[PDB]
Amino acid sequence: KNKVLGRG
Amino acid sequence: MAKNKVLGRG
Amino acid sequence: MAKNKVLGRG
Amino acid sequence: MAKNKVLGRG
Amino acid sequence: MMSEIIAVANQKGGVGKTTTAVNLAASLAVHEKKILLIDFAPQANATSSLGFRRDKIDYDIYHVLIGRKQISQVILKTQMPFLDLVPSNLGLAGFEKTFYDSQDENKRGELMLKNALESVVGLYDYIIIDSPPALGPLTINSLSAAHSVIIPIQCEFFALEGTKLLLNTIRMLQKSTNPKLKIRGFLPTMHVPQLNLTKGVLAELFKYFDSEFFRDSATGEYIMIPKSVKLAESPSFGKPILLYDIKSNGSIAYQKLAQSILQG
Amino acid sequence: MMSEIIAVANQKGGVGKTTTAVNLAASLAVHEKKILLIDFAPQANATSSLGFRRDKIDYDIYHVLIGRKQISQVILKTQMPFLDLVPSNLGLAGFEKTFYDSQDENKRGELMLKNALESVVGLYDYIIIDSPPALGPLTINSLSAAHSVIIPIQCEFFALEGTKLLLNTIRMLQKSTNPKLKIRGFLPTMHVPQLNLTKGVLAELFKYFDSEFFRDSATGEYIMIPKSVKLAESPSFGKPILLYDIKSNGSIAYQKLAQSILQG
Amino acid sequence: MMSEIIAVANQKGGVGKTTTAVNLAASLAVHEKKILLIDFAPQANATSSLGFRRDKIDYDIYHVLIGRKQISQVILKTQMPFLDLVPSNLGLAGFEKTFYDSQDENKRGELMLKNALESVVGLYDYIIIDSPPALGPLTINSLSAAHSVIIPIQCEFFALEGTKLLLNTIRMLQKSTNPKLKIRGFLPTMHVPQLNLTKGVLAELFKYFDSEFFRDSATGEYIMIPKSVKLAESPSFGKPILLYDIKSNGSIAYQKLAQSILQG
Amino acid sequence: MMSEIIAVANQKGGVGKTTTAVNLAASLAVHEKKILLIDFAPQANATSSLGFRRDKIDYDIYHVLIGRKQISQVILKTQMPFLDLVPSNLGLAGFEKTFYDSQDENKRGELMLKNALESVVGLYDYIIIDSPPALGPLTINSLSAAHSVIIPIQCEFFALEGTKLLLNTIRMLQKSTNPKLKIRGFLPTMHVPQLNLTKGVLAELFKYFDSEFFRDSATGEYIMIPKSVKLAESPSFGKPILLYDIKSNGSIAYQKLAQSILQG
DNA sequence: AGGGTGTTCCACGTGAAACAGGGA
DNA sequence: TCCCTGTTTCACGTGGAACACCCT
Ligand SMILES: Nc1ncnc2c1ncn2[C@@H]1O[C@H](COP(=O)(O)OP(=O)(O)OP(=O)(O)O)[C@@H](O)[C@H]1O
Ligand SMILES: Nc1ncnc2c1ncn2[C@@H]1O[C@H](COP(=O)(O)OP(=O)(O)OP(=O)(O)O)[C@@H](O)[C@H]1O
Ligand SMILES: Nc1ncnc2c1ncn2[C@@H]1O[C@H](COP(=O)(O)OP(=O)(O)OP(=O)(O)O)[C@@H](O)[C@H]1O
Ligand SMILES: Nc1ncnc2c1ncn2[C@@H]1O[C@H](COP(=O)(O)OP(=O)(O)OP(=O)(O)O)[C@@H](O)[C@H]1O
Ligand SMILES: [Mg+2]
Ligand SMILES: [Mg+2]
Ligand SMILES: [Mg+2]
Ligand SMILES: [Mg+2]
Repeated sequence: KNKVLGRG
Repeated sequence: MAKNKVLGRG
Repeated sequence: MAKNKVLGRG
Repeated sequence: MAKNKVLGRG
Repeated sequence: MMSEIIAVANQKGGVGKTTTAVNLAASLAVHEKKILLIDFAPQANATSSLGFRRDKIDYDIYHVLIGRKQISQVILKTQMPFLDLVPSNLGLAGFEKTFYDSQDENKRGELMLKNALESVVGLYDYIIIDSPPALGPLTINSLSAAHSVIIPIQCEFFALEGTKLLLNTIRMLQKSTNPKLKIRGFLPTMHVPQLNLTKGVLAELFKYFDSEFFRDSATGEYIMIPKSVKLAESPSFGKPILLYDIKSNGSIAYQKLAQSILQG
Repeated sequence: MMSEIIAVANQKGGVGKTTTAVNLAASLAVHEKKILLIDFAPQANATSSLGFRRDKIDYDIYHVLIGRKQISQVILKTQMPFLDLVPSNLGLAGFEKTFYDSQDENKRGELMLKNALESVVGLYDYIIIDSPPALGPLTINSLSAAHSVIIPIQCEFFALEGTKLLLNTIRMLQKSTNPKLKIRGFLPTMHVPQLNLTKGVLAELFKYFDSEFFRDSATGEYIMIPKSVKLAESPSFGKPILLYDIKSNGSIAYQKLAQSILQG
Repeated sequence: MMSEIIAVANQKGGVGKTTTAVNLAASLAVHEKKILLIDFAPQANATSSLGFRRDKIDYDIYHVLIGRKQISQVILKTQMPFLDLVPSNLGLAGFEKTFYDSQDENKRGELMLKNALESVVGLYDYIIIDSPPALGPLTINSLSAAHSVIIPIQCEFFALEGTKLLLNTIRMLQKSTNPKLKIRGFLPTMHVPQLNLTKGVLAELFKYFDSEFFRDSATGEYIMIPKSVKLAESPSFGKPILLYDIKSNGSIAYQKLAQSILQG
Repeated sequence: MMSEIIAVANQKGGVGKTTTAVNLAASLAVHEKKILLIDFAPQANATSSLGFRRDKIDYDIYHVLIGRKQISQVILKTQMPFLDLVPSNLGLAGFEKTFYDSQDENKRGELMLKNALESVVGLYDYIIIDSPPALGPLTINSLSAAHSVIIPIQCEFFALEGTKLLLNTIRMLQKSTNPKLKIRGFLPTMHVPQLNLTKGVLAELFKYFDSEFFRDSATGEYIMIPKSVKLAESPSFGKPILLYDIKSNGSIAYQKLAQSILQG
């Protein structure tokens, strides 16, 4: 459960 | 070294 | 390095 | 020098 | 216990400060040690190396030195569980005006980073500071806040004159601002062994500085970060080399440097 | 007569700034042009590249900007007959105070180098300025003293973000302090054409910037300075590359650069 | 069909005869001509150059000249489809006896190799013979067998008298045994052009023999085999330089040599 | 006392037989010992190395072998008073016919050099024999007439098959015609140590032969004769390297060889 | 013209880095 | 698609040999 994507 | 039936080099 | 006055370096 | 008759030589 | 604060500083440009500061902090963290990496440079290469683009984060280290925020808020969790980052941005370069007007009052301007780190020193095992290329205010704050300092040395000609300059800047603060300040070690970087410039620059350095070169426990030999293009590749993926190629020579050498620093 | 003032600038450290500024100024003096090399960085590597180590500098570039000296008083003659040098010192770090206490009222401090050059601009064909690794008051002064700018680009990952920052600093000064400032070019440096990262960085750069990279005005091929340890050895002898080793790869690349300057 | 029989001959030891005879035979084999390499020395380096250890060979060149085995029954296929080999072995040193019991009555034993050859002489484009370091019965046979002769000249002092002795042996045979025998050319081998002795040996030889040295059929330059340790390493793998390293200077020189032969 | 007779022998062409035989004989003679060099080769390169022309010699060693002269007459005084020479020419190529005739009465023919040497062995400390490139009748005589035997080895591929083959020729006579016969030592010649061929060929030779390699008394370093083009240019002046360039590395190495032979 | 220099020019080994296709 | 390989390419150091001025 790492939720909504920033990063990459 | 793979072949080696013809003495062998290659 | 063989003649002039001052600046060296060299 | 050397025997005269110059040959090779030194 | 409390944090050892290690500044990674050399005023020569591009000798590997950010790569050293990024990969040592990551190599220390996989030993289950709590690590805070501070990107103390306005170019903000350490932040980019962990994969935080400049416009994603609201408030930075400049805003902590100003006092808009306390350092506790601006801290980010990284890809590593044990690695935290105080990120930077080019707005940090505006601290330099704020420096010469804060030495104008209490002579307190050297210690702005040190006073900012006080809230977070019992919260980390190691605090790694990435300093920019100059002997000016940001590097002085970095050095005045530190227990110890790593010197990266690109083994080429300008390092002879240059390293010497940094030591007597360090020696100046050891008799004034930060008396407990230590040289943690000398770290050969971008190292190609075969070169006659590299041998001769290291020979001259070993004359004066040999005791302070980072050495290994298990071998006894020098710790030298090899020239490896994989280390240069790694920040393009938002990663320390440890998370890129763990087997590569440069990753091996950063994990060796981790092990020396943990040992004492 | 009028000098074309060229800045060599990048805020990223250790990318070839000094090595360009010294070897371009030499390669232009070869062609019988009158050349002033201004070492504008506190570390003063350009001065040490020419064999003037400093205990021997009476007064330097810092003393001109005070009004303590006039620029004709500090100009030194070098080994190359057509090359002259304005030396630099550790004292140039204290110009940073002189700048920031002039922005409170007068606000004119970005022009301090330009007005120091007014005395010598008629006497030189080219004036080459070497700037430190930062976007602070030293680079800004020289970027606003300059007619044009050469950007040395080391082909690793931080060049991508860093270039676009420097150009934005250039665009800001193009709209305010120095409207006549042009980009003379982008010079790839420490070039190793085989590396994927080198290919990878150049591709993202040529995407946006290709019309700005240096070209041979004969063949049309890109002008890149190759990674050659002879350019790294050359300042240890106090020489530019063409006096050290004139047939080497780097000297040819620096010669080709001066010919691509001397026309357009 | 008419094969063209070529002797590679010098009585001076260690001048490149086997290296020439093996690598010319190979360089002609890749032009799609059918090539028979007859290794005519007791040491049998040419055989060993093609990767036949001397336990493998049941019946050799020596058994043909006896009338023990017929010539077609001793011919080996090599690693190239267009090269065939008649091997040797230490038993070839017993020819020297057989020649002196053939002249107790008949006197015609100088033709024993020529007569052995006529059975395979329609089946080949080129038959290269490799001859031992002496002017005795083996060399004399292969000289009286051959249509032409390539002379390897290591350019050092003893090449002066030994060439003259070899040309005098050759011209003695143009009178008696082989009137059709003509000098195909002189090949400088192990060539190091910078040496004063190499210059010196060539100058004296050119004085007498210049039109006999091998020339390139286009550029008119002398064909010389450079000193290359790649040609020396090559028989350790049982390969000609072509299969081993086709781009090295020794291979290019031997290919260039095959083109000059292939003209006319 | 009595003469030690040393055969300098190898079957391989051009490994340095004549050069070691000329230069060891001279390096032993400079010590003020009496030395006879015997040119046992039809090429007569040894005779050419000491400054004798093939038309200056009235009678040669071939004339001693048939019995037309005894060896005491044929002996020439060379440039050095301690070095004498039994010269040769191409006439000695006629001994081989006279060998299979002289093996056909008795056990005689292999020993004709041994029986010719008997009159002069009380007259010299060392008698040095220079052998031809073959294992036939001349090398056999040379090996049968001798006490100790020098094998020069060019460290390149054909020496591996070659020296193992000569050793078996040696061990046959050690069981037969000359049980006194011993191997004096292995002499690396033409030596360039950097080559991986040279490294590998000397490696394979070492696991079989290391005890039999020529070594210094003062160190225990191997005695190896370097590539020196001065050794090549010396016979052109009619001189040993000692009378030519005595400072040069090849001269030093032959004098080392002399020195360690003298202790036995 | 001798016995030194140090400078230039060449072959050859060394190792990083790319990549080729063989790994199944 | 990671993977181990062997190969190809290229900078750089090494040393022999020539040579050019330097010594007297
Ligand atoms: N061991 C190494 N091998 C190869 N490349 C490296 C190595 N270490 C660092 N680099 C690369 O070298 C460049 C300079 O390194 P880095 O950015 O770490 O230096 P810096 O001291 O932080 O520079 P600045 O002074 O600009 O802050 C970077 O492009 C990085 O990708
Ligand atoms: N093409 C090249 N090949 C090898 N080394 C080089 C090259 N160009 C420059 N260098 C060397 O690279 C190092 C860094 O280059 P340089 O010091 O010119 O960069 P800089 O941008 O002036 O550094 P700073 O950021 O400290 O001003 C120096 O030690 C120099 O000797
Ligand atoms: N052009 C060359 N460059 C370098 N090495 C070479 C060259 N030609 C031959 N060689 C090597 O030199 C040695 C002598 O050469 P080679 O054996 O061909 O001469 P040869 O005349 O056949 O000698 P022999 O007198 O024994 O018949 C061999 O070890 C070979 O590997
Ligand atoms: N150490 C050395 N360095 C350079 N050249 C050498 C060396 N030793 C011998 N030579 C030269 O190498 C060549 C071959 O050597 P040499 O004639 O001594 O061999 P060899 O065994 O006598 O040959 P052959 O089988 O023809 O009698 C000669 O031209 C000689 O001038
Ligand atoms: Mg950085
Ligand atoms: Mg600089
Ligand atoms: Mg041969
Ligand atoms: Mg000989």
